[PDB]
Amino acid sequence: RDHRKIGKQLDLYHMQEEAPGMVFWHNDGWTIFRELEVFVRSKLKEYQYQEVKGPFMMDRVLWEKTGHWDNYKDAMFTTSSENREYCIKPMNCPGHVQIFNQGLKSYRDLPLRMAEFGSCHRNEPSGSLHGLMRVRGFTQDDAHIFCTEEQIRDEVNGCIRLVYDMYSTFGFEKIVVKLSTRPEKRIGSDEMWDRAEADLAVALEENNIPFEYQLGEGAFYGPKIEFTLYDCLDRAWQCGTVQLDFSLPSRLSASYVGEDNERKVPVMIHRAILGSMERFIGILTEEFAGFFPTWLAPVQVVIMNITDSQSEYVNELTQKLSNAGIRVKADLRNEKIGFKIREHTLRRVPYMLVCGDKEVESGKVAVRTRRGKDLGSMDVNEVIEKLQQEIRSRSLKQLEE
Amino acid sequence: RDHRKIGKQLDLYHMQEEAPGMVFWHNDGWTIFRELEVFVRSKLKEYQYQEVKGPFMMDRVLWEKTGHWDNYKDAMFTTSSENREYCIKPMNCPGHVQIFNQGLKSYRDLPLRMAEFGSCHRNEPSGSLHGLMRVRGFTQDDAHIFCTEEQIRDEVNGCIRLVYDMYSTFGFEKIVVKLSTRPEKRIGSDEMWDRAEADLAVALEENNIPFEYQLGEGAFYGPKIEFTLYDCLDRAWQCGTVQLDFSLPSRLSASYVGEDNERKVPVMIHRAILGSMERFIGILTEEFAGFFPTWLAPVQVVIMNITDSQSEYVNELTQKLSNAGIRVKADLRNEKIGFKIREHTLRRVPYMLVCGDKEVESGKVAVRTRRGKDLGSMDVNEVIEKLQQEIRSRSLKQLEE
Ligand SMILES: C[C@@H](O)[C@H](N)C(=O)NS(=O)(=O)OC[C@H]1O[C@@H](n2cnc3c(N)ncnc32)[C@H](O)[C@@H]1O
Ligand SMILES: C[C@@H](O)[C@H](N)C(=O)NS(=O)(=O)OC[C@H]1O[C@@H](n2cnc3c(N)ncnc32)[C@H](O)[C@@H]1O
Ligand SMILES: [Zn+2]
Ligand SMILES: [Zn+2]
Repeated sequence: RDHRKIGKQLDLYHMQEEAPGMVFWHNDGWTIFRELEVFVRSKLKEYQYQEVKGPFMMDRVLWEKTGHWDNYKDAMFTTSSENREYCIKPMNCPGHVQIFNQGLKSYRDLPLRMAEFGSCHRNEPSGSLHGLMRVRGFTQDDAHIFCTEEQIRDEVNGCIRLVYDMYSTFGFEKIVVKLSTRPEKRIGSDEMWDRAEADLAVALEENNIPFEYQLGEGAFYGPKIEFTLYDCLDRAWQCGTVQLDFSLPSRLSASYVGEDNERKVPVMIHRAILGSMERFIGILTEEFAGFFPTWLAPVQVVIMNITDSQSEYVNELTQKLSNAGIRVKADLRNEKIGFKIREHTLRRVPYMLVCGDKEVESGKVAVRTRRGKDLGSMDVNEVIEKLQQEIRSRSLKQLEE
Repeated sequence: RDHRKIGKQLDLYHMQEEAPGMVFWHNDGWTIFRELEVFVRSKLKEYQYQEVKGPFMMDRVLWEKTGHWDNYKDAMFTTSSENREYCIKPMNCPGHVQIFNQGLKSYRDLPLRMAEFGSCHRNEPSGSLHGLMRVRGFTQDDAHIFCTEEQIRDEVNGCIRLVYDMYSTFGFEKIVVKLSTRPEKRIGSDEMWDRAEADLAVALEENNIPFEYQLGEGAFYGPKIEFTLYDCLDRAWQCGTVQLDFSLPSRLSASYVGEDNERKVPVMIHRAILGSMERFIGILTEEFAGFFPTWLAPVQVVIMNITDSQSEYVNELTQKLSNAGIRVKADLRNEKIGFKIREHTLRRVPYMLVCGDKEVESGKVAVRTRRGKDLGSMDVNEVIEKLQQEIRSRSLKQLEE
């Protein structure tokens, strides 16, 4: 169930030697990506996350202040303009702090949850690249929560709930979790690390989450919980993650007015639920073997004619399903119906509607599924409602299965 | 009237020295950006376009092949990795051709309209930067149409119609059209330029569009129709653009199987309707002086109490409007109602619902607008239906105005 082969077969994306680890999302792959963004946005609205967009690059001075220049230099791409040096962002956190720093903040504004579908670039060693799982340019479903020390428990709990809730939609209910502790190269005192590692360990146990400690694998700025999903070859991939940061806000001069009217430095929780769109889509492609649930399917329905005689009927139904919000395409090619059906079956199109003369003068449609099931003759409005229901509920199963 | 001042007043975005010409989109500005994307996508669907996403950078060798290295060198940011040089993309076209090049193409696949909200970076001289109008990082509502020479007329006409179609939503009264011809530094033969310039002029005449020439300002790869919009100081800004390219496809080895079964090179039409999201938002901000039509307004409705006595009611109404899909916020502060109305008017919030004891008992709301108008008491569901209609129709006007 190699996602790279499936990606080619379903025309989802491609990569080239001229852009190692740089993904070209084709129309169908991009549709999946966009549906995942819609899903993430829907889930975050529930938590009142703001959504922002930060700059693609920032001055070297900024990255020196955060600690990235000294602890993350090899992974960063650099460029220049007018003798000024810039780093293309490998993370979205610094930009989020810059936004937080605009306008006086008070304890009343916390917790402040700031999300971004942030494009990150990291100069990963070429030999470590692997399909969509490890690339050089990727988009994270990122967010940073600015809060008080007393709010850490609840905010970390909120991130954890988000992970399990969102993962359950895809059928993932068996997650291997790691707590990666202080790395050799790091910022912050040992006292700070003791406190942060403890906070995360307690959060995991309070949630009855079995986890394994992982020596020296934390971020340079804080310990991290890793939510692990496996690929077809049983290789572990870090997808969701939660990190506790007591260093970056101070380094970037972030503060707020406490209730005691004194200036305080907020705590920052970093988290990505899916991880990156690229990696998560890679995992989903292998998990479903290309049979994406209807809500995620690039093309949900294909309508085919037998001969040019049903073309008009097919075009009418196509526009009708399209107006109903279904991703539909008409296949009016001069090919045998069995040839068309095989093609769309291989493309994993959830539903196929066949229209012969009988369907045209009946006003109905013959329905088939990509699993080869013959659903017989159905009413057009009936198929539309059933599809809309399957889509709205983001169901893992198709009609009658 | 200046978008930079209005942007600050509405907390839409900010810029700073560590990222010259790079926008930090705050929640409210990003909301506008996202609504424009939804709008464009609605039109892309209607006009039959695929939507893709290309990589942020590619090998400098590819940019040499396209002619960008010799004709667009100063504008490109460069970076490197493992002994190889890369250019951060200043345009989305080469990436689209790489996608087109994947999989054998037939004349039956044309015209192939490929759109992308493409993030471009150009090393614009710092002295030339201006708010959101001229930045170094921006997102184009770009697309490239691959077609046959016989399809040029219909495809260019389609782009022109799309421009006026989309622009009518905003009610622009001043749109100056320019036909920018062959520049000093260019690729392609003089005969090719003669044909391309003539094709664009004929398209403009066929659509009854008066225009003026702009000698020597075409792209290095082809002539351009420019749809010019103006800011509050009546300064001209190129927004929409349609360009005809007979050079890039060949340079990047693009081809398709013709009807005669012979290999043919497709013509490529480049076009952006809004231009860049950044520049377009700058223009809209000045055009409306911050009074964004309700569908674009960051916050569409603010519900306010008088005393904490109506807080529960206000919270219930805010949840109800939120569930109805309206961008609503509650203002429960212990501030004079006159001050609250003043503040949200400064923020250009379309509608303000005032809730005193009478409203709580009646189950209604007192409606006011940012234009200072009193719409009186209204039923909550009535307000919801009217706002949803104003939003769905992307109407330029508010209730009773
Ligand atoms: C969570 C963020 O706020 C934090 N700054 C951060 O970047 N954490 S991270 O470095 O662990 O990255 C977050 C997620 O991005 C994904 N990711 C990281 N590197 C890559 C890569 N090279 N290719 C694909 N996905 C990646 C992983 O799923 C990872 O869990
Ligand atoms: C239309 C594209 O396919 C074509 N390759 C292209 O890039 N044309 S362009 O160079 O004229 O740019 C398209 C639009 O982007 C916008 N744009 C260009 N440069 C900037 C900039 N520095 N800041 C903001 N918007 C810009 C303008 O509205 C312009 O009309
Ligand atoms: Zn982070
Ligand atoms: Zn182009």
